[PDB]
Amino acid sequence: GRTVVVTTIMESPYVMYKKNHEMFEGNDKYEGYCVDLASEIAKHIGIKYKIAIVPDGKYGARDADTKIWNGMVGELVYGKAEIAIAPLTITLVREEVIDFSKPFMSLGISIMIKKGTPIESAEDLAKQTEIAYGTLDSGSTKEFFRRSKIAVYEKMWTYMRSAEPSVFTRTTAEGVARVRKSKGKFAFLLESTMNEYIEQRKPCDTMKVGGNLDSKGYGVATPKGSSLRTPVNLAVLKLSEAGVLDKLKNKWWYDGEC
Amino acid sequence: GRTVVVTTIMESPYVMYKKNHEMFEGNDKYEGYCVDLASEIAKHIGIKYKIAIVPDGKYGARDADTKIWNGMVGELVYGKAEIAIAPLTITLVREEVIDFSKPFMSLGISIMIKKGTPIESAEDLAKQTEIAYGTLDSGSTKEFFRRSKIAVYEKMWTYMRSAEPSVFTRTTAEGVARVRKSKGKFAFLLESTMNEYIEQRKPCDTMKVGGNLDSKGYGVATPKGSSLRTPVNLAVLKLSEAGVLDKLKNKWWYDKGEC
Ligand SMILES: Cc1onc(O)c1C[C@H](N)C(=O)O
Ligand SMILES: Cc1onc(O)c1C[C@H](N)C(=O)O
Repeated sequence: GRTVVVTTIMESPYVMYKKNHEMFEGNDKYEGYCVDLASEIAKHIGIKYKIAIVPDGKYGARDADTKIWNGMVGELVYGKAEIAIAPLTITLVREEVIDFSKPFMSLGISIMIKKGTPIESAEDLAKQTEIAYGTLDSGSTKEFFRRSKIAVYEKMWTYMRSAEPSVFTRTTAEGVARVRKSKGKFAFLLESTMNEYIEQRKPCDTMKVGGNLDSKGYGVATPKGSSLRTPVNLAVLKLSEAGVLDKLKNKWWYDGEC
Repeated sequence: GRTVVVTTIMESPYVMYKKNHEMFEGNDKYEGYCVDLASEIAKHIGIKYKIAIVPDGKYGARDADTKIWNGMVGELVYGKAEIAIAPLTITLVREEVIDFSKPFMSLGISIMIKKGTPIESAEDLAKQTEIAYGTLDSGSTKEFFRRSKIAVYEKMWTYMRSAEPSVFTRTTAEGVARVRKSKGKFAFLLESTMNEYIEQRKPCDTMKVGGNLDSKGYGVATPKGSSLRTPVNLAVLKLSEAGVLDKLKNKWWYDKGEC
């Protein structure tokens, strides 16, 4: 049939450029967990597809002033893509406007610090003001803190909401770079999958501290009314039960540069 | 509105009889994680309901001979209930015949042994014949071994399917009893949630060994075409993000240090 448009995002090790990607066309320019997942799903449900990187580089939330959805979620809602295959977190606010498959990977919000930083936990962050901390803007992590009725997270939100200059970044890379270049005066709140990948690679100057703040999952997303909803959901469960999801995780998170 | 029939199963600490249960009527006879979850869901989607314990006491599988679904799955498929709220595992074969909400709890298949048993892993079980081992009948754990293409689990399946006496069990309670009564000559394959709960309570003679064999979840189930599907799904995610599922898990699994 038609070539299905798959929206995704540049985020290591989910979607990355190959070395010498310039020598490849279309999908063959990319590699990573979600590139592999797309291939596996497409094989199961029998579709041709084209990876399209989300133009605004965002995951998906409502613009504060217009309320229009941005990022990958927006691409699905407004007709520009037919499937999102990415580290896109399954949340209520998103499930109300798009459909998610059952989860293909588990994660939680976690704390990234530069090695040496005097911080062991969220409580440690919330106590003080010397070390600044923040999250991605326009995503599930920022929403977690704004929503929370837990004392420590409420305190963290009240700080982050009003901090100057902004503690919110547009990409995870931006947050991680800030951690590395701030000499221990910045901690970044990001999902455990990313945190753990990054701490096992050069320059080996960051680490995850404490446990995860919550527990949830990533899912493959389709626009409401899509004929791909059920096929995609069953495909994810098939891959789960055949051990393929586990195999791909071990492949892309394999450790020992550090 | 109507009183919705909720199918569930007696399984501690998801669904248990209250002390002096004969002194209570209807829903008030029960307590547990899934009883609380049922109340929270009904409240968020605005329904009245009646808890009805699954008559055959099974989770649910498609009978090989008759091709008829049993357990809670069957109750939904054949119109005997409208929602299943229980530690029912989300699987491909079940998803083909009923709908599941996003997961409310994570788990994996695990190994239960009697303390002292010389077993530390699935591989240990497989390369050995002295100690027997099996699973529940009529659920996801048995199907896992039946379907596995992994060497170690295939070997385990070939043994179990022909073992004598039969190693398959009716309820987790009976599996746990067989582990306790077999003085170390039986190991029981059950999900981590049950394994961990049982390990921390008297008589404190069992334990989980090794990591989980897989990673999956439980979901709330509804029959295909149900008008309750979406409200149920949104309620589970709302409860999750509100910290309520966390609160319930820590309440019902709280370790009072009996061991
Ligand atoms: C990936 C990642 O890592 N940390 C985050 O906040 C994210 C984005 C998050 N998964 C979202 O869907 O908004
Ligand atoms: C609960 C439980 O604990 N171990 C098991 O195998 C089960 C049953 C399993 N959750 C099912 O849905 O079949």
